[PDB]
Amino acid sequence: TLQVANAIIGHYDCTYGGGVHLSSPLASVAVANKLCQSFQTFNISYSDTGLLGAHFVCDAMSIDDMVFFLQGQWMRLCTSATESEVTRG
Amino acid sequence: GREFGNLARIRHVISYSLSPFEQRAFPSYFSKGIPNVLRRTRERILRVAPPFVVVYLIYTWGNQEFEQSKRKNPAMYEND
Ligand SMILES: CCCCCCCCCCCCCCCCCC(=O)OC[C@H](COP(=O)(O)OCCN)OC(=O)CCCCCCCCCCCCCCCCC
Repeated sequence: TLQVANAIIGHYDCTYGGGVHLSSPLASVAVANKLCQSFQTFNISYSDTGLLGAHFVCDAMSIDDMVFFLQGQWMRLCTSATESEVTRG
Repeated sequence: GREFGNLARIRHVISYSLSPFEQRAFPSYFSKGIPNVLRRTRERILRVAPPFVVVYLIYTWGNQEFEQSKRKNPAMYEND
C-alpha cells in the first residue's frame, strides 16, 4: 500500500518530457514554479524497520517551497485520497 | 531582500538536532541550573551590585539627614 502511495507521488528530473501535464501534482507544481531539479520517493526496508520518504535536489532559493509542497502531498494522501489516483498508483 | 538563502556564506559546518518529542523539556533542570546561575551571577555581581549598594547608603544617609534636619536644635533657647 505504501508503494502505491509512492506511485502517487512518483519521481521527476529535469529531462522529463511530460511538461506541465504530468499526473503527479508535485511534479506538475515543480514544473510550473521551476522549483526542483529532481525528486524521488523511496521505501527502503530492513528487518522490521525502514525509511519511507522523499529525496529532492534543487537550488537554495526554492528549498522551503519544495518542502511545503511535498508535505502537502503527504497530508493529502492522509486525508483526501480519491479512487482515480489510487487506480493510477 | 534579506531572507533565508542569502544571509551568510557558511562552509563545512555540520549541525545535529533531535525532535522535541524525543527529548525532555527539563533535562536535569535543578542540578545544572543552579551551578550555571551561580556562575553567571559570580561573573556579573562585582560589576552590577556596588553601585546599588552605594545607592542604598546614600538613600539611608539622606533620609536620616532630613530627619535630624527636622530635629530641634537644643543650642537654641539656652541663653535665656
Ligand atoms: C581591581 C579589581 C580587583 C578585583 C578582585 C576580585 C577577585 C578577582 C579575581 C577572581 C575572579 C572573581 C570574579 C570575577 C568577575 C568578573 C571580573 C571582575 O569583577 O573584575 C573586576 C571589575 C572590572 O575591573 P576593571 O573594570 O578593570 O576596573 C576598573 C575600575 N573602575 O571591577 C570591579 O568589579 C570593581 C567595581 C568598582 C565600582 C566602584 C563604584 C564606586 C562609585 C559608584 C557611584 C554610584 C553613584 C553615586 C552617586 C552619584 C550622585 C551623587
